[PDB]
Parts: sequence; structure tokens; C-alpha cells
Amino acid sequence: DQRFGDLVFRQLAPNVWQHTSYLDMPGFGAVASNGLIVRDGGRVLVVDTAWTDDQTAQILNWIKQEINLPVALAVVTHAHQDKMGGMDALHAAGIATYANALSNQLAPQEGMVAAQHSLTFAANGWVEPATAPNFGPLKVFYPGPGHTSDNITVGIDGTDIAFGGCLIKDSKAKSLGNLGDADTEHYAASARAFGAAFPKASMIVMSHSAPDSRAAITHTARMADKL
Ligand SMILES: O=c1c(O)c(-c2ccc(O)cc2O)oc2cc(O)cc(O)c12
Ligand SMILES: [Zn+2]
Repeated sequence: DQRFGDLVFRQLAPNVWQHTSYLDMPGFGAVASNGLIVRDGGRVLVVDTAWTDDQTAQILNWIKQEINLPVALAVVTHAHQDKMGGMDALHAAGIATYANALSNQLAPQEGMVAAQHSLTFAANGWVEPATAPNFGPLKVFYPGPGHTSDNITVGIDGTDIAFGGCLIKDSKAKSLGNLGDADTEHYAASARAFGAAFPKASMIVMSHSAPDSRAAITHTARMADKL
């Protein structure tokens, strides 16, 4: 793990890096949010933002420092403070923001900035290619209602890595986390939908825990099975 100011960066794969932003909550401690940075040739693709615009700006600084390549687009998993905190930062940097059509609608409701582009999914939950242009190895998939009704997942094509966001937890998770705007009925199905979408993905990266194995998916499903 390499520390860059207030954020931590860890290389998972040669072209796939993980970022961890920490938010100090008075009386609770430092909360951590993970994200993914993928290098597709001569362009950079970012998955999810940090807690704040400042922290997200640091990520862009790191990308320019190490990779030294421009970010093509940035896609978030859902309209939440732990994932869409640096939307304005990307807009200021001139980066195309991609988000679920529902997320863009929920953004002004959760008190966040909506993305410039909206993603639409089919009946099976797969993203419409028309709304996902020049995504490269970013295969977006909508598992359904889980942590939220707008939560989505992203798979890194060409590799065995998949981003579960905040929908999926680790194999040693004792809690599902925030279940406020979550669905306790379809959660058990959505967790499995993600696993069925990316069965060749062994590296399951989440936003609140280190990259686990496929056991994390089944664990989340089993925990949601009792919801
Ligand atoms: O995923 C969240 C989370 O784990 C948490 C979280 C924080 C503290 C805690 O004890 C448990 C949590 O799930 O923070 C969030 C705050 C948000 O506004 C939206 C979120 O999706 C989260
Ligand atoms: Zn959330």
C-alpha cells in the first residue's frame, strides 16, 4: 500500500490500481472507500469517486503523477456520499461522468451532483451499448435492488477482476452496512446476479473492504438470504 497524502493507493494488477479515501467522522473515526483505476492503452478509466471533491482531485493528481495519462471517463456505482463525493472535481477536470439513469435522478435527492451522462440497462440488467460508448474493458452490469435501487457493478474485461461496489461485502463481513435505502427482499438475488454475471472473476473488489475472492459474493448472498 502506497500512501499519497490522505489517500492510499494499492496496485492490484499491472493496469488496475485501487484507491482508498478516508473520511474522518468526529466520534466515529476514519471511514474508508475504495475505487478502481484502469489503464486502457493511453487513456485512464476511473470507477467511482472519493468522499470529497478534494480527495478525488488527489486521485487525478496521482494518475497524472504516476500514469501521466488523461482520464477518458469516470463511472460511479450509485448516487451515495461514499461514491459520488467528487463529481464536481471530475467536471472541473473535464472528465465525462457516467452514472445510472436512476443515480442521476437520485443525485439531487441525496445532495450530490448528477453525472453528465446517463446509463440505461436492459431487462436482464446488462448495460445498453448505446449509453456506454468508448468504455473499453469496462463492462457495467445492473444486478438489481440491493444496497440501493440504483446500485450497479462493473467488470474489468480482459482480466478476472470485478467491482462489487457497496453491494457486495467481504467473506468475513459481520454486517451488510447501511441498509437504509436498501432492499431486504431482492438483495439475496442481486448479490447472486453479480456473481452470475462475472463467474470468471476471482478478484472481487468492494468499496469498504480489501479485494476478496468469490467467497465474498456467496457470503453477501447468504447474509442477504436472512434479510
Ligand atoms: O456504504 C456506506 C457505508 O458503508 C457507510 C457506513 C458508515 C458507517 C457505518 O458504521 C456503516 C456504514 O455502512 O457510509 C455510507 C454513507 C453514505 O451516505 C452512503 C453509503 O453507501 C455509505
Ligand atoms: Zn451507498
